[PDB]
Amino acid sequence: KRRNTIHEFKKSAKTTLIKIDPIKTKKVNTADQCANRCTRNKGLPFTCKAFVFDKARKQCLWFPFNSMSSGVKKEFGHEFDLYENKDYIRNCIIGKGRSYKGTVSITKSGIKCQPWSSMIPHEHSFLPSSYRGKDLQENYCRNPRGEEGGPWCFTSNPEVRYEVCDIPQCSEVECMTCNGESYRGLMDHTESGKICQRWDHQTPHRHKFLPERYPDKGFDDNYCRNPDGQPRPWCYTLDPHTRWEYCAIKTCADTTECIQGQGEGYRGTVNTIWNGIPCQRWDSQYPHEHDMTPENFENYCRNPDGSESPWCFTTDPNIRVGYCSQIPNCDQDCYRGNGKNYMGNLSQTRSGLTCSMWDKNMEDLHRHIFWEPKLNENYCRNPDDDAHGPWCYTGNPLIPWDYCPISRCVVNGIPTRTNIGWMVSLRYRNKHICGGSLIKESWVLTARQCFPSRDLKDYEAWLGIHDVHGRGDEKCKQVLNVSQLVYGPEGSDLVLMKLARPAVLDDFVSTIDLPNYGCTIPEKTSCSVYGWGYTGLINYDGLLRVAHLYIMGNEKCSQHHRGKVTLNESEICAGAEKIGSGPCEGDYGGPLVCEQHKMRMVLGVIVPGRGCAIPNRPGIFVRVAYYAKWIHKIILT
Amino acid sequence: CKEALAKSEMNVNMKYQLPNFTAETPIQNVILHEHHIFLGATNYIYVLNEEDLQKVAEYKTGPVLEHPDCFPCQDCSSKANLVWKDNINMALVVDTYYDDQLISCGSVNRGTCQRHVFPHNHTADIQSEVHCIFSPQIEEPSQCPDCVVSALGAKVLSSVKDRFINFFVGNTINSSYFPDHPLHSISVRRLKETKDGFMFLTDQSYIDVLPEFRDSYPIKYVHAFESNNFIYFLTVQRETLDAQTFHTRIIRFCSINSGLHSYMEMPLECILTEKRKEVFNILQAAYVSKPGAQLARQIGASLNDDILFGVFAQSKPDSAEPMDRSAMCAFPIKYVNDFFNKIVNKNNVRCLQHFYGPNHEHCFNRTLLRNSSGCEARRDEYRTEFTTALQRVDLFMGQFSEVLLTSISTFIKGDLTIANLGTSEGRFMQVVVSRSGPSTPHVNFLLDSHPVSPEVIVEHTLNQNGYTLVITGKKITKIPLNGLGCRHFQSCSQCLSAPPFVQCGWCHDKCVRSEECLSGTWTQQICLPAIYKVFPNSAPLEGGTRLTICGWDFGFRRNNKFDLKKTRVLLGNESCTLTLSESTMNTLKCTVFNMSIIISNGHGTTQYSTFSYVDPVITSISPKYGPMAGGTLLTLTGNYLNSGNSRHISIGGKTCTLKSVSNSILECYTPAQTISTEFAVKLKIDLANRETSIFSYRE
Repeated sequence: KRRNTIHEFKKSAKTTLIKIDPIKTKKVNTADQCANRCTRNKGLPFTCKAFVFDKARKQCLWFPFNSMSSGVKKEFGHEFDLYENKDYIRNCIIGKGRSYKGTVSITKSGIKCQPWSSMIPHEHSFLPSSYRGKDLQENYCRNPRGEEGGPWCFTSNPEVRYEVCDIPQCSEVECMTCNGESYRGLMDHTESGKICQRWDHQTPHRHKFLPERYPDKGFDDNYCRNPDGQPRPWCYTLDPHTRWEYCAIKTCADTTECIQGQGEGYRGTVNTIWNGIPCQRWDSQYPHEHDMTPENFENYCRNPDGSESPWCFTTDPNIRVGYCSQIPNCDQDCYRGNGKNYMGNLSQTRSGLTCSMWDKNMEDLHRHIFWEPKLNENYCRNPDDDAHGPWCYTGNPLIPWDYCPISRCVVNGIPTRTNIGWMVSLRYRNKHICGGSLIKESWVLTARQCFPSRDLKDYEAWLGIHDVHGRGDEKCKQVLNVSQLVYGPEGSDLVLMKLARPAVLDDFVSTIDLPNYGCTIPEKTSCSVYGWGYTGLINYDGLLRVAHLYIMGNEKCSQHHRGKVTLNESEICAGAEKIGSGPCEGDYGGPLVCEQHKMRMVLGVIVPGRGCAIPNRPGIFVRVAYYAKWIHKIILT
Repeated sequence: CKEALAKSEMNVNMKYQLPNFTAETPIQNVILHEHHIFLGATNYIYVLNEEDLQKVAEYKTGPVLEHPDCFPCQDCSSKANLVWKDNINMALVVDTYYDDQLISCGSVNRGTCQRHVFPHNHTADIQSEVHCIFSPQIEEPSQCPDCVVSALGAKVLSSVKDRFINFFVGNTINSSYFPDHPLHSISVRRLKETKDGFMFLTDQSYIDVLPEFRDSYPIKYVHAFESNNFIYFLTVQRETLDAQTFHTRIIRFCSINSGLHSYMEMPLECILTEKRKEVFNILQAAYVSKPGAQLARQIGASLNDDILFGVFAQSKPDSAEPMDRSAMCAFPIKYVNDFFNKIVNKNNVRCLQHFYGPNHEHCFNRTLLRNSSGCEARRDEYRTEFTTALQRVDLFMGQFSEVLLTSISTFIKGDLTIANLGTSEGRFMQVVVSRSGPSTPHVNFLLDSHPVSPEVIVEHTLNQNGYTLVITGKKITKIPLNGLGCRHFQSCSQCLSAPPFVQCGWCHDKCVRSEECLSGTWTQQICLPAIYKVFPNSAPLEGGTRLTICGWDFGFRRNNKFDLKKTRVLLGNESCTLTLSESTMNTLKCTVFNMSIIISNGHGTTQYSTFSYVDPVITSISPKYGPMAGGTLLTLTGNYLNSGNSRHISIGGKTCTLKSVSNSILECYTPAQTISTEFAVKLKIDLANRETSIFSYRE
């Protein structure tokens, strides 16, 4: 007929075997058919101890040797899969042990077995030729007839002809725990002696458990498992008629108030549901019988099945299951901008790093700043009363301090006549993206919204150019790699760049001075913005383009927005001269510079928002003075 | 009797005329903005009045002529050759961050979208401005940026992050159409300030299935929303590359302008488990909202803790369609977030199947810092696929397990919450939600043959003026959430089961609002028992026989339950027997001169004056002679022979087969006896022993 026997094989994943001193390959779609061929008597002239298949190869190859055979090399081959004969691995007895291949050649009496090839001193040794595929080895004792006694061999001792070898059963080593799911052993035989089908298979049972879908539970070939929390493991029967059967295993040898998890490992003497109705004991099936029994694993609210909440059957007959949902499970500032007002129990930073050793922190802070002469080590509380919120020193050599995250309450472009070195062209993917402002010999600032990537090996800085790629002045353009970028405080949306190597200053290139921290701007104060970005022209020659800007307060902006934006002190509003002109795409991070009397100085940073220069609509920029002290603190690095 | 009193329950069908509007073509999406509701329908777009329910204006993206050389918005009017296809709007959104704008999207035009503006003086014109978001990617024509809408499946979420408009789109696409136009299953399109195109910020800004499986592994996105700076997607797919089954999942990722950094998927199942199990695989509709206060206790949350409600239907065996069997299941955001972050251990986590591939180096030896990292954006991100699913139980306990729910919306009223269920047939209902027990539908009427669209809009201003907009087939309807009427209630129990916000009260004959009683006897606290029928109406003070009492409102009125112990039945001074096993709030059984019967439930009492005190009597039989074989009809006569249930007429212990029983004449055929002599006949009315005239045998 046409049968299947791979259910008696083992299986390993992503492995293959190579014998250095040796076996044929055929194109077969089904590896199961190959395993059946290997078991099927006479199918292979050699003694097929193992089989190997690759789905990509679709190639089928049998090995007349086991992984235990000497001189074999295991290779971790993803496409190749191994199928071992478990009989050689069984090393125990199932039933009569008909197909026993154990490498045992001794009797209970301790006399060496008579070899099955030599008929001395006893001549009933024609069996090596009588029974094909029964694997009676040179001297190891088998059960050629499947006789009830077990593996018996002839003794070289003359007086006794044959004696049954004492070889243990398989139930001897496989013990059992009450939960059952923890157990993962070698039994693949049901309680009635049936064999568990392959959990990888879908025949003859189209069950639910899929080993790759449900790993971590030992969904191996046929070894019994307890997926549904039964008192014992069970498996689907290889018989199509029998749905499933239990596995016979002997047993092994040798609480709080807060809720951890969903109550699985939790035990609780509380057994009152949110309705206040108590629950009955596990022995008392009243009112309606409950399947669970103490033998499977009081009148308490436990979780035998591991539901979301522990459940106990209500004394009310109508409600089968009641969940004690009142159980508790084990699981920031406002108007105080100064962190001294709140004792922040937080050892973390905004970047997520832990803090540093507060002794060296106090030492370095006092040495660096002597503002005033307390708090606890390694916590969100700060001594400096920083307006941007509480912070904490960090152990990172690159950055020694970071804020701790606690909540607390150019369109119509006119080209520039000359070149200005305050601009920095953000070069990523070998092209301009955004504008940056140069503060120090090794410091630039721009908007956070100009960094698609968080790495640095792709970005690039180009400086000292009047055109988009310096098409005019190749003699003085300079290129510099980025060494570090730092995100600004919460909601700031500003980033600071220190380059791989500071650029020596020159007439063209310029570093820019910073605003007075407490300064305020008069209304209608005209200033300038510079950009390479989108201007709406038919052809952008890439030349630097300048525009003039004028200050307006919260009001005129708000009515121009018709209440769209509620302005904040973090923000500065300034609009054009009733003409259509302003920053657009490609100009993000651009600087707005103004002078007290003569020395011009940056007041704003171009930030993306609310369209490109709608006529008679002011634009919004950052308050550089809103962070100037914070920049002065960070410049310590 | 039970069916004879079918007038007990609420009349499931009674027609209402609601504010409604009919469409010429099927409608796909709906948008509400400033008392104007925009309806994208097959090839068309409409604007509808909030109160007037009148079409202010409309515009046609009519039958589409397609040419293989023709681009989505290049002029092709002069083309005299070709397909004649039809665009349908899967992606419709209103944006107000920049300007009052409508972004519509057609199915056929390479999935390209259009933009429309509103003047301030007239905030309803849409034909005034038409704008294709079609930017020619001269830089990299390998990827089409503005090619967004997949014709097979689309789910679009628009948001404002970092002062940019971001579109998280999940697109279901077949492998066949990929070479024609490159698309990505999940992508984030960020709007240019010029409003003329989109840029893919980076390569890791999009995630899509490997090309080989783009024919298998069907992933259909059904919902998306935002919470706690996370974008969640509810979508269906196979259990595994091999399972061929189907189950829905939640997808979370961190909304950074760059792209999806922390990408997590987790499988969701809702199961009906009983003492000593049905699993719903396919999500049908979803809606996130704030919870009811009683539900806040019942699930352990605050009045602001956002909860997601999902309609789950069991999938066909190895198929994505349901068996018309649906349930509703609730999921707090806090619990799912915690399950994503902390509850799941390390080794259960796996690599993405469709993205990573099993035979690739990442999920070979890469792990997670789950307990020490949340939403952190690291450049070498690790896409994770949890194998541990989250199970929840139907709060209706399968009250709709026999029917399919096509859509769902939610709202709250005081302490309680009401869900606006939509039935597969199109039977819109409103039901109060509670873990206490199954809830009677205070409205259940059938709307249309077509199924209710998953597109549903809710609104409740001031917690007084409330209404929902529901699409079905080619008609949209505005149904107020303030109820419709109390008259449909046909029992005191049903009338009182109504929510307080609808003024329902039994006016001694039927449920009605307080002001509408002419008799002024409006009541909302007691249920007087009502008798429908009594079987039979005649029994002696000692004679006892089965007595069936059909009626309504017999049980004591309790909040949810209706007890029978708080009831007595009396025959005047004498008390009629109570058989609580066969006695319900609906039917009762008793086994005991005209007399009345007084039934006093837990609230009231009612008298029934039809019972009478009689006793069957016998006058004569016919004939008196009969052969040995018997088989002779006895025209037995008498009075009260039709009182009581049953009669045993037998001779010599052998039953005289009863053919007809009336009040005046009885008929039975004698059996074959054993002797031939003069014998009498015995009659039984189960207690009234009666002898009759003797009947003589012959032979």
